[PDB]
Amino acid sequence: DECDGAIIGTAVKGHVAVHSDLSYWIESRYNDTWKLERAVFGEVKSCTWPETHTLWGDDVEESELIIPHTIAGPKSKHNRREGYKTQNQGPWDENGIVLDFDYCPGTKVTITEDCSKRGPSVRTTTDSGKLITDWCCRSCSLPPLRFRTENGCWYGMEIRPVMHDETTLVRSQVDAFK
Amino acid sequence: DECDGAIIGTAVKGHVAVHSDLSYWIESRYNDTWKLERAVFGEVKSCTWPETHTLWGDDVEESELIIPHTIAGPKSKHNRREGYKTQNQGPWDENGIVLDFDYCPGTKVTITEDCSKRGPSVRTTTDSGKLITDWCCRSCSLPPLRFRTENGCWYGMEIRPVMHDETTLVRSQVDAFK
Repeated sequence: DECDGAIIGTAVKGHVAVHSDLSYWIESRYNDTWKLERAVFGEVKSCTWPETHTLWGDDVEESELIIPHTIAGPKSKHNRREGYKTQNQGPWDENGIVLDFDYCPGTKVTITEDCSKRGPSVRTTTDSGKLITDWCCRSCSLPPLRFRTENGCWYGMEIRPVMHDETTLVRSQVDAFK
Repeated sequence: DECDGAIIGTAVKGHVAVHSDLSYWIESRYNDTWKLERAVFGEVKSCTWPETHTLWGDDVEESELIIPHTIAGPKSKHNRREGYKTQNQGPWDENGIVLDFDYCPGTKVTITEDCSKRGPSVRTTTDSGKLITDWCCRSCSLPPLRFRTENGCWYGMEIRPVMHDETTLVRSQVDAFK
């Protein structure tokens, strides 16, 4: 069950590339390497993005694909960022999501092996609304992988909160690999 | 110069409607009335949304159209919210914008005629990064018209900041009617 290809536009012109359809707009850009810049989502859908409308699809590790292939993430090397594996436990259950690489307001991220492994995405505001200001990751690149939803700012799976008192965490309840 | 219609999908099914193309996803919804809910933008473009792909286009005041018609805002009564006129001075010069109706984090809006008229959109963080916490509007509906861009949270033209000390304001430098 491929996503319908009649309604897909994919283009690269020099050093910007877009994979787009009626709900997704996925931009990658070349600085020194090619990398995923930002992605905008009307609504998340479960289908497979057709190879006919996929740039740079030779020899693709699906684990490297930031937007999971099960939710119409293109099976493209444009869909990558150094230091991040597929974000299957992002906050995908929301609507109107933006994915980019930038700090959540008020937060700070440190690259250090004194950090827990990948988990579900965590929102930057506690269950009662307090800001979690410090974050870490084992080997993720900066600036950090960011999701914005209507209700909050969330980090990629790699990036874990740093807490020193008892805190309730809001975490993505969904998995794109079910 | 109409936007290309080959690449447009517009549908309404019961009480949800979407106007969509390769960069825009515009959702309206019926609760008691029909109103614009949210809109997601890969990139802003200057063209006219064709009537062939426009619901509820009989007898339309272009001043009521939240997304200006000059930037491919559909000329549709779905593209409306009570208490708001067209947002021609929104922060349209950014990329990956989301428009919805919700409070900017940490802010509060009061409906009162002790308030200045419509102006350019104002970001909620001052030029040096301080949060402007209080806002007002003459006759706008709540929850308030919100833009989110990469860099900040912005309010609709109707909604003005409330300040009691000297402050530098970041304001949209663009006009969709040039």
